[PDB]
Order: sequence, then structure tokens, then C-alpha cells
Amino acid sequence: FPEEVDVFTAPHWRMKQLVGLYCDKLSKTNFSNNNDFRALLQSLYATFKEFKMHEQIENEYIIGLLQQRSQYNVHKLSEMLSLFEKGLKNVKNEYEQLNYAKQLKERLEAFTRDFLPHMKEEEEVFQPMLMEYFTYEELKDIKKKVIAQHC
Repeated sequence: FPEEVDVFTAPHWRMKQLVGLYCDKLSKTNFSNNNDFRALLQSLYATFKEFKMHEQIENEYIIGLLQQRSQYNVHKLSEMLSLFEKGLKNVKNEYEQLNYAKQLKERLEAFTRDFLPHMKEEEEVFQPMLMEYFTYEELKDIKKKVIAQHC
């Protein structure tokens, strides 16, 4: 659709950038090294906080409106951030770091597997709906708001 009414593509470009970055970091991290371990968790925490802001912006500026006008599924992150905090606060040696690493990798993989199709659905399903329930200028205005909150 026209760029000026597209409320997902730019935010999702950033979220996908952040996904690729944590996938790269995770693959390069030495989980036996406490500094590498904690640097990874700190990066993940900042990333997932931005993911949380993203979903909240969608809720407050896009989905609430779209649901009112069109009139079921209720548009994870908090649990992930809690997992990271546990790593930063409760892991004190190599045994605990490597046991944590296994659980961390399983949860991030599951998360990533769910998050990419989540974004795709917004683009493929919600955006067409936005065209049907809102005027072109109403959508330009929503996009201005969504960008201002992301950037």
C-alpha cells in the first residue's frame, strides 16, 4: 500500500533489524565467559524493552481503534524480560550460566518463531482492514502518531 498510510512497515523494519542483531549476538556469544554472558543479556533486555514499547504503541494508537470500528484475539514480552533479569541477577558461575544458556536459546527461538508471523499478520491482515474502516487522511494521521512514538 501507499507509504503514507502504511502503519507497520517502518516499525517492523526496526523490529526485524533488532531480531537479526540478537540472533547474530546469540550465535557469537561464549556462554562460558561471564562478561560475554551478561553483555548478551543486557542487549536482550534493551531490545525486548523496545519490542514491548512497539506492541504498546500498536495497542494504544492502532489496534484499539481498529477493534472499535470493525468490532477476538487479544493483541510474552514481559516473561522474556523476566527471564533475562533472572540471568543477570541469579547466575553466579559457569555451571549455572551454561544451564541457563540452554533455556535461553530454547525460549528465544520459540519467541522468534512466533514474532515474525505475528508481524506478517499485521501487515497482511490488519493493514487491509485499516483501509476499509478508516479514511486515507485518518490513516495518514495514525501513521504520523505511530512514527512519532517509535522515533
